[PDB]
Amino acid sequence: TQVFDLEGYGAISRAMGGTSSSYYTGNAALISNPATLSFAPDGNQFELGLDVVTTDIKVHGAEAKSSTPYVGPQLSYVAQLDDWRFGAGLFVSSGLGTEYGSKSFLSQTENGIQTSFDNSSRLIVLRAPIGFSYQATSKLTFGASVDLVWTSLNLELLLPSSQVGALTAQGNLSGGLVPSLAGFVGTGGAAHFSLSAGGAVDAVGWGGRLGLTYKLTDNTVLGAMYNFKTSVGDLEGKATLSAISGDGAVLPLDGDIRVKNFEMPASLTLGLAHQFNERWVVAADIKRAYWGDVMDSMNVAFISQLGGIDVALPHRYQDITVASIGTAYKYNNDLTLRAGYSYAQLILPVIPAYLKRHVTFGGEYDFDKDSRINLAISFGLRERVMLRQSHSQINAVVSYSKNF
Ligand SMILES: CCCCCCCCOCCOCCOCCOCCO
Ligand SMILES: CCCCCCCCOCCOCCOCCOCCO
Ligand SMILES: CCCCCCCCOCCOCCOCCOCCO
Ligand SMILES: CCCCCCCCOCCOCCOCCOCCO
Repeated sequence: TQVFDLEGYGAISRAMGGTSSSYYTGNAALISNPATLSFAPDGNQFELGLDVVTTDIKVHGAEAKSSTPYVGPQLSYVAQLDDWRFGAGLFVSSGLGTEYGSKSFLSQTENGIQTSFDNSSRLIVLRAPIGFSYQATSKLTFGASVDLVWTSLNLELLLPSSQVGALTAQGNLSGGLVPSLAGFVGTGGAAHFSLSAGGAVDAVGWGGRLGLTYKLTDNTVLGAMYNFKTSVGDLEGKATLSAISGDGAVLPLDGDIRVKNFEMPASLTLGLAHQFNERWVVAADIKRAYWGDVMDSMNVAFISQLGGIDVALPHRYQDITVASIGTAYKYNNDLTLRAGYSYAQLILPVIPAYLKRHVTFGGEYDFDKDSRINLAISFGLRERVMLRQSHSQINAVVSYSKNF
């Protein structure tokens, strides 16, 4: 998910700054760099995880806070069969999460009138890969995976007269419902979208992933994996447009939205992992999320009986280059403590921008040598993005790999 595109997935990878390319990082490697999967301890792994995110947004004097938690699964298994590793897992996760609720100015119709409309968002994505890793020459490990993605979303966005007009001017907002709803909303209104068998407003695309590894030294590994842009489908499902008059009179139309071109771009990451001491470990990858390679427009069509409304949004997103280092010491044949960091390189309270800086802590507590527990937590370092607004996330994951 991450509401634009970044790096770092997995219980042990999150802890190491989202490094992943060259080394082992559990079954998440299925959605990271399947080649890496080869390094797995002989046998058949079987992890269970609990990924967790939460954002604290503070938009503005006019305070509007975010919180007023979605926890996702991680059933995965990676069987072995000489030189050949085979895995398949489900990987649920949030990333987009806000709940300003109905009380703040985001709920203030033009003319600062308090509507009782909610302002919230939640994008959930469940990746589900099926791939493999292969040992070709105790130096070359190839691996790839093809996953079924299932995106779901629910919004509670409110737009004041102003920006609805702004959307018109820009040549973004077309419709038919517009003419007619104009003059009822007027320079003092606000429109409001609400998505909640009930469609749910979800989609079902496909994802691709292939990567390699090369033991350059016996203390240096080189890695790379290409990530095909996921082919999500169209987000479809019941929704409710509510023209709100310049004084609070609500006109609710019920129809069905269709979000088109929700892009999750491709990415090529390159990294290494050195171990200049049979205890202390270090990792480092450079990621490239190819956003500039997205030229079409995200289209939000809404259809009711009385008519429709549509918003076009062209992409215009340049490339994102993520650099990230990792590390991991072994307190002993029990504890393993890791810690990494990763620097990455339209105020809209309901969809906060990805953060660039990140600090990550974590460790691993083995207790069987056939069972293990990984624990990671990543800090989204605060950025200050008229409407001043700022936020900072806290991601925490925990997986228990019962080496069968
Ligand atoms: C965008 C998420 C998909 C959910 C559909 C809701 C569609 C509603 O409109 C989103 C448009 O937001 C843009 C802001 O308002 C325009 C302000 O003027 C800015 C000029 O760049
Ligand atoms: C997105 C919600 C739809 C509700 C539309 C009400 C917003 C309309 O505009 C208010 C600004 O007034 C000026 C617009 O021009 C008059 C009619 O609209 C025609 C545009 O093709
Ligand atoms: C050779 C042994 C490993 C020693 C540490 C490796 C550290 C290597 O470099 C990592 C570079 O990436 C992180 C830098 O901070 C981000 C700066 O902006 C750069 C553009 O991507
Ligand atoms: C034997 C080692 C002990 C390590 C335990 C790690 C588990 C401890 O907590 C980590 C932080 O908790 C994360 C999320 O909050 C709990 C929510 O409920 C989740 C399942 O529905």
